[PDB]
Amino acid sequence: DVSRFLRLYLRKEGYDFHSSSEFEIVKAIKERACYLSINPQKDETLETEKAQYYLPDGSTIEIGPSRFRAPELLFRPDLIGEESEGIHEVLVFAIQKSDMDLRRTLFSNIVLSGGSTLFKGFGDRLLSEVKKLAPKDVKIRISAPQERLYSTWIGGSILASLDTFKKMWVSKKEYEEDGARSIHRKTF
Amino acid sequence: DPKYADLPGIARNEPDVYETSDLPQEELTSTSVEHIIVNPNAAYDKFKDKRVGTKGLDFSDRIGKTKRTGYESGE
Repeated sequence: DVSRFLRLYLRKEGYDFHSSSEFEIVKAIKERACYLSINPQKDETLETEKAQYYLPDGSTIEIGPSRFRAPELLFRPDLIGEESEGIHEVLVFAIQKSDMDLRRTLFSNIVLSGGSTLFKGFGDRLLSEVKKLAPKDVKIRISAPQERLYSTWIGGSILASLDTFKKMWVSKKEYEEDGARSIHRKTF
Repeated sequence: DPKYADLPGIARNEPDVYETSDLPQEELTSTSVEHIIVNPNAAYDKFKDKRVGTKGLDFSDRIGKTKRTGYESGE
């Protein structure tokens, strides 16, 4: 959706594009020529440089502050017209449902994951966010490997390599006997 | 004409400009359109008196206080 909003950016810039193949290139920029900052309004007022991206063709494609302006929506969901509270506050709500003692652990135990989370000072900006959210004397600690994708793949590579895992998996014939509701009991 | 008189080789009886005697919407008529006039002065005087207040209706890539609304003030 952020990339689609970047296609909106394109039309505002004048880039007349509406294909999914073009969308792929936008995602290539997203992972490539798109970062984060920590100052929203400050850098918004700050004059940009309009980073000229170059196509496989090599066409000049200026960016501006849009590269980090579009992920502000991830923290400001109403920019797309969607009521939510932003990643930070939603996680804080998850914290609210936990307990004060366990909360401190979770401040120290933050597992950022997902490739979408790969940005310049992504977690650092989010650190500042939660620092403005969490109270004083709260030590927030993030854990976010460089493989925030394969962490799941390697975790499944380990879990799948278990012997107790027999009960964890579901046999073929089992589902073939009665149904998936048995596995829905197994999924919780 | 005087040139015609003074020039011997120039013959006459010529209908000079020889010519050929030549001899000489639905969309509104549909089963569902309702083309209506708003009565420009009537609706104009109607909405005209309806004052509109504005206070810096500013939006273009402006970051700070996510929700915004045009014609901010009241009148």
